[PDB]
Amino acid sequence: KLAVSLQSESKKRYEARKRQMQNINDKNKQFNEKLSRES
RNA sequence: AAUCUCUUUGCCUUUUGGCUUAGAUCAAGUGUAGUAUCUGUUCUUGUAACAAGACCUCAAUGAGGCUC
Repeated sequence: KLAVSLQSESKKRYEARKRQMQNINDKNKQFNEKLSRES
């Protein structure tokens, strides 16, 4: 149950971060978003 | 196999990896210095008589059969 809990929580964290990711180039827009966070 | 999803924060989670004469130039009837080879013609009599792969045994498989 400990192993299953770690696996399932890892899956949940991983998929939540994927859903956040899904909302000129990928790196260039990530840099522009970082600059918008900076301001 | 026991919950799942959205917003707002926190984390940045594929989130700019040196230097110098901003390295230099927006460009030249080029000059200069090396390393090679050539290119091309062109090719080597007739007629008659007479004569003639299968199977078996031993065994690294070849020798023998008035054999076919």
